[PDB]
Amino acid sequence: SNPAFDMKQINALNGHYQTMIDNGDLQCASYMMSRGGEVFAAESLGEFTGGQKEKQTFQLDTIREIGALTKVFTAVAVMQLVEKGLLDLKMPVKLILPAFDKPGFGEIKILHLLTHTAGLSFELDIQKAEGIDLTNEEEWINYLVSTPLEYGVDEAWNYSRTGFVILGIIISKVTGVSYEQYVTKHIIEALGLERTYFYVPDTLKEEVCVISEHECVQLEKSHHPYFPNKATSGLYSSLRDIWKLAEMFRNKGRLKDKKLLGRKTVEAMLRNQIKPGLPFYFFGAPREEGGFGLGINLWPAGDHYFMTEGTFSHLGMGWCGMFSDPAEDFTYVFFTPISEFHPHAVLTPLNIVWAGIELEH
Ligand SMILES: CC(=O)NCCSC(=O)CCC(=O)O
Repeated sequence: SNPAFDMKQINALNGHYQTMIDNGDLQCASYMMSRGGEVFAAESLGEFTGGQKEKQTFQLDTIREIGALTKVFTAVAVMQLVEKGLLDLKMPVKLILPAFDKPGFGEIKILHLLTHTAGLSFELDIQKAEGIDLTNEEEWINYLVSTPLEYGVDEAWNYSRTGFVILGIIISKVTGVSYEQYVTKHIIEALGLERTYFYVPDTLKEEVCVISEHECVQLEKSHHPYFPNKATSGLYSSLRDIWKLAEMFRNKGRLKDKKLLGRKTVEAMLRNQIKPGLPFYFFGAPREEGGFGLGINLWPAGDHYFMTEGTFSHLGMGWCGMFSDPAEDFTYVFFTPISEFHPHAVLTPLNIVWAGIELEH
């Protein structure tokens, strides 16, 4: 075995996905895994439909929205601006966005937004914004700072989509271009992603995986339905492109001749940035404590999980995910389109994949 992987776990992995597709849980599924930067196993299963067209075959290069995985693109963009000297992680947000110059918001720093410790709630409610344009940058900011904060800074890890929308606004301010234009040129094109778009062109729109009508409606829209940018969600991508992003991190910023970050910067992003003893919250409910870097998740890893300590990851509704084990030079990315979450459908295959890892040779 050149990649040193027990290929019977591939059969167990395919059968696990194929069982849920035959039971009606999943419509389709796809994955891709690599050892030492070389993909040795990749499969696509099932069919998809948005409820109108007939069923199309799910493919390995099928484009699909990655949801919260867009946050990793935003994190790279922020850390690039730090490498250039235009941003600092300890910068108070009120320095760039003077609307934050008020009690509570005045102590929110860029480090707090990257690590979900800025005290912001999960999201802004849109029913109270009647009369104001939620997708306007100037309007959305004033409505945010007119809403009370959940906690003060450094009080708890609270996953917030609002936090990364602000980062996309800060990126737009210090660069002179929009967040979408910056990420497209300095990340998407600089890394060589061939099937990654903030907005899918018309000629490729028929090859986008959609499992609901509201996914097809959003497919033809030119802006996020209620955010001034797409820094928290809204990126369409493929398995190979998500695999390239994970491999860029495992190689500490390089993908052969493509360089996105410095070696020392990625080492900072993969370090635990949360104060000890802080409580964790995801969607109001408590969560199990875990490491978290500069926009990168260091949990789950170790403990009862098979993933080695130091494995970094990030999930996204869809569902989707990328998992990279630096100790094993191993990477696993997957697409599991489903309208909600279920760990048996999303996180159980992690036990199957890592149980096949043999000693690298
Ligand atoms: C940090 C953690 O535990 N889960 C984050 C991935 S869940 C997701 O997709 C949130 C919805 C979104 O912002 O698109």
